[PDB]
Amino acid sequence: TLVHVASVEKGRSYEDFQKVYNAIALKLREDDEYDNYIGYGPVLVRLAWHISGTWDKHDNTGGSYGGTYRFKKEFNDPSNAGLQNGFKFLEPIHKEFPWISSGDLFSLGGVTAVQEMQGPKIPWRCGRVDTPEDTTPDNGRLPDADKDAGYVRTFFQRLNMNDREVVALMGAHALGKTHLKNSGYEGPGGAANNVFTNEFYLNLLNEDWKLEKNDANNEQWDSKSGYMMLPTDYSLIQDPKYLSIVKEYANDQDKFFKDFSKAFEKLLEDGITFPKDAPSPFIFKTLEEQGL
Ligand code: HEM
Ligand SMILES: N=C(N)C1CCCC1
Repeated sequence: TLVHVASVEKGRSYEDFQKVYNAIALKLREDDEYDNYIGYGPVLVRLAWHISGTWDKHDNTGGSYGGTYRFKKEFNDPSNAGLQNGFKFLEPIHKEFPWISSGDLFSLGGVTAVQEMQGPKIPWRCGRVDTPEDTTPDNGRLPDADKDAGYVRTFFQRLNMNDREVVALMGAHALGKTHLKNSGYEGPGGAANNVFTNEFYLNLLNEDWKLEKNDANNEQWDSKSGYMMLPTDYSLIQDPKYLSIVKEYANDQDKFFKDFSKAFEKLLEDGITFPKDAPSPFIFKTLEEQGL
């Protein structure tokens, strides 16, 4: 019941944040080899989600505001295994722009990755403020993958997301891959998708899925094509309400982009109070738009 008021980094404006965006985007382009040539796009999206997804609407603990992923309890959350790669990517960015708060940097990294991967524009607001180590939420607030649609629906109520918002946000699972050592769910061994599209929904609907056990003895849904879905992914076509929305996004790229952009911004802003005279949300230009 904590109040976190957005406070703009002193004297900073749109141009300052576009510079940070640009530095992230340029490094995304440069460090192209990461994870068998997937690049750092997907892991930066996952990082922005995990630092936000600790939020609890009931007492306003967790959330992106405090930048608490920088503290050992949170960065060592078993749910966050692999995200150290995103944090290391952002380290030199933070060094170049030491004035940006940690929450702002982690959330901006997600926005930048989505846009640079040809996703929708995601309006972004500055003003998250680093909070002390004792404000770090405990482990166990991020969702399990081995569960069903009812679990997913209930889980996301804590983040104030409804069915449409849940289904839209899950479209980010078009990006990157599971890594057996991180999560107990499997390779492809090589490259995966690093372009932001509605392919998650198309694959759910069109692939011939088989329920198999992986080398970690966990069940996952696999296709002959070499794709996989988590049990929680597959639950979106098992539940009739989720299934309708899956079909909608599979058949309308623009609608998916618009809904994802709204839900992703909301996720990244949950728990933050923006003063009435705060700057309007910024919409950053991509490198391509800038001729960079
Ligand atoms: C029911 C909710 C969710 C569950 C159970 C879940 C679970 C997982 C798991 C187990 C992984 C694999 C981690 C690894 O092995 O490296 C993963 C990866 C990923 N997740 Fe989710 N996730 C959920 C929701 C979301 C949301 C809401 C987003 C963003 C909007 C997201 C973005 C990603 C991305 C981009 C990756 C790929 C990361 C990489 O390639 O390094 N996930 N997720
Ligand atoms: N369904 C998939 N292939 C996603 C890859 C990252 C988590 C799940």
